[PDB]
Amino acid sequence: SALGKLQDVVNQNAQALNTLVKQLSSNFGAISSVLNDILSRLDPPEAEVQIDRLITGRLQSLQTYVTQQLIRAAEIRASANLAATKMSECVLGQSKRVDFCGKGYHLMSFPQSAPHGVVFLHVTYVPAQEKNFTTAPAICHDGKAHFPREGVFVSNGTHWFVTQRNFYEPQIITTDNTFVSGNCDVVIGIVNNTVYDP
Amino acid sequence: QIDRLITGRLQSLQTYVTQQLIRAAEIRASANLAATKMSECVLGQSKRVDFCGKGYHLMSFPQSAPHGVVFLHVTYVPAQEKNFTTAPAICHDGKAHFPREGVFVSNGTHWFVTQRNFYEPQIITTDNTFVSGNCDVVIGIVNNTVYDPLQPEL
Amino acid sequence: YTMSLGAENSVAYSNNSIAIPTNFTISVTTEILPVSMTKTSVDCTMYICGDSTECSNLLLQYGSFCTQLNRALTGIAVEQDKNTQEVFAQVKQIYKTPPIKDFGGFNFSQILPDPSKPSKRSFIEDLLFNKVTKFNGLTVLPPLLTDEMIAQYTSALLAGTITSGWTFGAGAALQIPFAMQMAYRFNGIGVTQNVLYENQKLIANQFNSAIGKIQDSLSSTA
Amino acid sequence: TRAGCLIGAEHVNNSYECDIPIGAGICASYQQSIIAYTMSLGAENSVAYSNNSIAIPTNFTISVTTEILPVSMTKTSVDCTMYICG
Amino acid sequence: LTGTGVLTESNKKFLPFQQFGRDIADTTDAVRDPQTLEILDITPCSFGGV
Ligand SMILES: *[C@@H]1O[C@H](CO)[C@@H](O[C@@H]2O[C@H](CO)[C@@H](O)[C@H](O)[C@H]2NC(C)=O)[C@H](O)[C@H]1NC(C)=O
Ligand SMILES: *[C@@H]1O[C@H](CO)[C@@H](O[C@@H]2O[C@H](CO)[C@@H](O)[C@H](O)[C@H]2NC(C)=O)[C@H](O)[C@H]1NC(C)=O
Ligand SMILES: *[C@@H]1O[C@H](CO)[C@@H](O[C@@H]2O[C@H](CO)[C@@H](O)[C@H](O)[C@H]2NC(C)=O)[C@H](O)[C@H]1NC(C)=O
Ligand SMILES: *[C@@H]1O[C@H](CO)[C@@H](O[C@@H]2O[C@H](CO)[C@@H](O)[C@H](O)[C@H]2NC(C)=O)[C@H](O)[C@H]1NC(C)=O
Ligand SMILES: *[C@@H]1O[C@H](CO)[C@@H](O[C@@H]2O[C@H](CO)[C@@H](O)[C@H](O)[C@H]2NC(C)=O)[C@H](O)[C@H]1NC(C)=O
Ligand SMILES: *[C@@H]1O[C@H](CO)[C@@H](O[C@@H]2O[C@H](CO)[C@@H](O)[C@H](O)[C@H]2NC(C)=O)[C@H](O)[C@H]1NC(C)=O
Ligand SMILES: *[C@@H]1O[C@H](CO)[C@@H](O[C@@H]2O[C@H](CO)[C@@H](O)[C@H](O)[C@H]2NC(C)=O)[C@H](O)[C@H]1NC(C)=O
Ligand SMILES: *[C@@H]1O[C@H](CO)[C@@H](O[C@@H]2O[C@H](CO)[C@@H](O)[C@H](O)[C@H]2NC(C)=O)[C@H](O)[C@H]1NC(C)=O
Ligand SMILES: *[C@@H]1O[C@H](CO)[C@@H](O[C@@H]2O[C@H](CO)[C@@H](O)[C@H](O)[C@H]2NC(C)=O)[C@H](O)[C@H]1NC(C)=O
Ligand SMILES: *[C@@H]1O[C@H](CO)[C@@H](O)[C@H](O)[C@H]1NC(C)=O
Ligand SMILES: *[C@@H]1O[C@H](CO)[C@@H](O)[C@H](O)[C@H]1NC(C)=O
Ligand SMILES: *[C@@H]1O[C@H](CO)[C@@H](O)[C@H](O)[C@H]1NC(C)=O
Ligand SMILES: *[C@@H]1O[C@H](CO)[C@@H](O)[C@H](O)[C@H]1NC(C)=O
Ligand SMILES: *[C@@H]1O[C@H](CO)[C@@H](O)[C@H](O)[C@H]1NC(C)=O
Repeated sequence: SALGKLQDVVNQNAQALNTLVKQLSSNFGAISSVLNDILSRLDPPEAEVQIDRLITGRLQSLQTYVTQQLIRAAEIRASANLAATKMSECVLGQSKRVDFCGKGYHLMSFPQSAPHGVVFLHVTYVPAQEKNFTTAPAICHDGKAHFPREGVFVSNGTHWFVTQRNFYEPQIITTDNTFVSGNCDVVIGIVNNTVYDP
Repeated sequence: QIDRLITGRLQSLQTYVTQQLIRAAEIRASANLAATKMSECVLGQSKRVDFCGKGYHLMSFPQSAPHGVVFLHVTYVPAQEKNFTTAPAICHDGKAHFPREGVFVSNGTHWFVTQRNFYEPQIITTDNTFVSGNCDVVIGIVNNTVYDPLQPEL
Repeated sequence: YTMSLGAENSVAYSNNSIAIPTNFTISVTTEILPVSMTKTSVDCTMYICGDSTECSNLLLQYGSFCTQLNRALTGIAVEQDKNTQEVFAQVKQIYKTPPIKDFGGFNFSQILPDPSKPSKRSFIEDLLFNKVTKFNGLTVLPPLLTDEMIAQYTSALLAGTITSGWTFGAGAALQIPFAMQMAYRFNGIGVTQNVLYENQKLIANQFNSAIGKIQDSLSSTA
Repeated sequence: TRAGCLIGAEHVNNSYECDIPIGAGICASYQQSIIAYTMSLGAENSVAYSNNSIAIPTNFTISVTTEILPVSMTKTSVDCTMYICG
Repeated sequence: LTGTGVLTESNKKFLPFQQFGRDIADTTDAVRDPQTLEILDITPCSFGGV
């Protein structure tokens, strides 16, 4: 059932066509669905009325088929526009849109041709073998309220480090990976610690 | 007479179904957009302009509605803005000193490197600027001193 | 009259002049998007003919029009449940907020559920559900998800984003203190944290007031 | 049920992921016999939130998923004269 | 007045000149019987899909 969506389209087409063909064996309130029978056993003044009933029924069936084909074609066009957008933004680039190119942090997608559509193999970075740490919004050293440049302040039971937010890599607190802004009075959860000067 | 009733009622029912199919596709496009906003506004922070509220999107909150969804977009809307004199680059020893992250702004007398969205002056330093070329090329070169943090220590 | 497109505004443009914001607002706006419509069903035989066998003996010569008509309506009804699932069932695990709601001054009381229970809904959701208001073979099929389940999905998305930021969207929900989540989000818009931490009480008073104006706007404007 | 009268299935207090949707939050499944139940939206997970606690990933997975999108349908043509009149 | 359905005893308060009551979309949903004047409520016979 993996390709079910594609299968759906095929079925949704074939059934429709089937109905169309099976609408050629309907009297529509006439003596027969075989038109040659009507011509054979009727005088054309009455055969004309019977033919008219058959014409009206078959024309209504064909109009219904065309209308449903137009609606399904609009649906397929929306799907194809989405597929083109995914080809552009997932295969030809790296997308920052969440869940647009799969579940996780999108790395890269690979296109594969499917018998009547497209398949995208989305390679995403799914984090987590996670651990728990103590954090501080800022570190107070010399009363200067240091903030991490690119990561987050995390704590072991005793020590503090600046790790990148999506992967645990401690690194000691330095002036190179923090910036100074203000004093220690303002930041609510600021924590005392030393910042290393290289 | 029954055929006339049947034909009229059948046409009435076909008309109803056709307009339901057209309306269902209209709702589906709305539901697809709502599902995209849930992924990109609630489950993440969107960089797309005006996709999640007006302003710089921070975060969104979904709220359930009887036949829809209500997003509470929280956006950062700047402005109590002020005006400043600006230079593309700063000339110091003929090195052109472009800003790393912010913009060069000026009072009537003094120059600073502020971030582009919030006013926070900070003096010109080698830490927040980078050097590229001489001062002959850039059109809006302005003379100023660039402070070397290491030199006062030595 | 001839309508006005707005107020003319000649921006004070110069080749060496810039305008820098010295403050901010923190705005909360609402977007309303339909996700589903009523799941209706018709018995084409009973609509066209009712209980008459005579009309039922007829309408058989018309073919499979009836089977085609209720097949289309069934596809619409199935799609409505698919619409709601795609919008709301975007979350694995029903996340719950902790009993101690210390979110750095930010107050989510009106969007978090209340156990007073006009369903397990929020104050805002209760305002929303009050604001907006079988014969001849026409039946209405109930949605697969109840309003209590949708409000449960909505509260799980809300609990995940408050507690864990955007991490729960990618993988497992990783807890992060609020206003440290908000400091990450300022970095996403080009503000260098810091402005959040040095303005954390202002950024909160502005958020809570903006949330308060929604419940007023919803209750006031029809 | 709110969807209607269900005959031949046994109602249980237990909640599972939906298998056969009946409606109004009621689903059906096969355990021996057919059961009807209130569907479960998922497993409750109270995240250990604090004002000074964070969770950091120490590893990763690298996932590859598939998304299938229709791009076209069969190109059909109907000669209306041939269909209607032969 | 010919129809099908279930005739509950109703609390509709018809005016004396009236003989039966219709709803929106013009469906006869109440009636007073000629003998022993009293309003009855018509509800459609149970039907549905299976
Ligand atoms: C958290 O990590 C720090 C550093 O990795 C640990 O501190 C180390 O403790 C050992 C034990 O004597 C010392 O030899 C190292 O020099 C310390 N590292 C330093 C000072 O940088 C600390 O024990 C850890 N806490 C835990 C695991 O609870
Ligand atoms: C984070 O939350 C904890 C727990 O609520 C706060 O700890 C309280 O601090 C106040 C004053 O500092 C004390 O009177 C309470 O007794 C503390 N409660 C507990 C349970 O320890 C803490 O203040 C908060 N803020 C931080 C840590 O920055
Ligand atoms: C940092 O530690 C010190 C004590 O060890 C505390 O901060 C002191 O607060 C007093 C009263 O305001 C000041 O007079 C001292 O100068 C501060 N010392 C510092 C900043 O080193 C406090 O326990 C800690 N600060 C926190 C947790 O924010
Ligand atoms: C532009 O900024 C500079 C630096 O902040 C201002 O010069 C300072 O002005 C204050 C006035 O309270 C003095 O206390 C400082 O000593 C000045 N710093 C110097 C001279 O290095 C300057 O006035 C500002 N220009 C304006 C506001 O037009
Ligand atoms: C920015 O625009 C001003 C306004 O025209 C320019 O100033 C002119 O500069 C030329 C030569 O430098 C003078 O001959 C004109 O008299 C100036 N006009 C005015 C109104 O001052 C300036 O050159 C432009 N470029 C900058 C400032 O880099
Ligand atoms: C910087 O100031 C100086 C004069 O105060 C000017 O630049 C000088 O230009 C002459 C002619 O090319 C050179 O001989 C000097 O060596 C330059 N001095 C410098 C660069 O310090 C000029 O008015 C100013 N530069 C601007 C406004 O871009
Ligand atoms: C930035 O704007 C806020 C308003 O959103 C200012 O805060 C207000 O300040 C006035 C007096 O200065 C008080 O009466 C209001 O109660 C404050 N409002 C709030 C919500 O706290 C703030 O002063 C502005 N900051 C700057 C630097 O202009
Ligand atoms: C968050 O806001 C709500 C309402 O906006 C506050 O709820 C009120 O709490 C006070 C006392 O805590 C009660 O007297 C009121 O009846 C509550 N409702 C209203 C409408 O005012 C709630 O206290 C706020 N949270 C915090 C932490 O302040
Ligand atoms: C038609 O006439 C009969 C015969 O009198 C009525 O039946 C009785 O009417 C009297 C007087 O109204 C009542 O006291 C009795 O209780 C009635 N008997 C029964 C069995 O109902 C009947 O009500 C009349 N119908 C009308 C006037 O619509
Ligand atoms: C660490 O924090 C809490 C403290 O109660 C703990 O229960 C939780 O399992 C840990 N967090 C994670 C996601 O490992
Ligand atoms: C993480 O959670 C465990 C279990 O609840 C707890 O014992 C530990 O102290 C927590 N550690 C930190 C640093 O949050
Ligand atoms: C400051 O900038 C220009 C300089 O020409 C001035 O005309 C304008 O009125 C001011 N703009 C703002 C934002 O105050
Ligand atoms: C801002 O514009 C005003 C009005 O034009 C002007 O007087 C002032 O000098 C400008 N300031 C700067 C630094 O651009
Ligand atoms: C659970 O099932 C039993 C037996 O089917 C029933 O008696 C009971 O009411 C149900 N609910 C609870 C809460 O026990």
